[PDB]
Amino acid sequence: RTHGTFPMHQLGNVIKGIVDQEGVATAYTLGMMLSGQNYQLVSGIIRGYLPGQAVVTALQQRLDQEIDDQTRAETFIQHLNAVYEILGLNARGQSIRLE
Amino acid sequence: RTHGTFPMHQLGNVIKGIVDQEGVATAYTLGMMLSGQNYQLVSGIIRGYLPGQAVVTALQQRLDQEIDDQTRAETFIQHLNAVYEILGLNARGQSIRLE
Repeated sequence: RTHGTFPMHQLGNVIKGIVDQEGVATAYTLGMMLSGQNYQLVSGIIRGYLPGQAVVTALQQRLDQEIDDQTRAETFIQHLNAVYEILGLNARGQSIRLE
Repeated sequence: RTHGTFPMHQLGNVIKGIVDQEGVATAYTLGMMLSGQNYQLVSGIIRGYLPGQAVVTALQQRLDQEIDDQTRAETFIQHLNAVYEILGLNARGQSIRLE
């Protein structure tokens, strides 16, 4: 299951378009509102579109902490922004610092 | 012009899917981030997907006040939420009151 109302791809149309335009956390967010609270889908989709291994690591780190099963989702993007805090990304999934 | 990065319809795929799922102001918002700050496009697209004539009226009302040309866009969804304040809608483009 990927979509019912929003004309998503076979997985996450919203996600790609947004990762480039607004960044992963928005692509993530919109994947959440459009596809539903299907954390599995968004995390699977954006994980490949995540800035680098660090952003997914940080996000996974948040998931490792796992507040709950659904609460992962509830705070999934909050955790992605937390990611931005961890590694130094901005809202656009871009790095504001140089490594 | 409707889209370049995000696989939008011939006008606003994001917009329909979202109006049902998250509401016009989000559909509006996402149309703004994905399609660009093309207020013309989002206003034209969502106008048909706006809850009722009242929500579009209120939004148009905001546009009537027009802070600037681009600033309409800048605050377009803020104005849509303002719409929600005008007529009694919630964030989902739904009416929280009965007429």
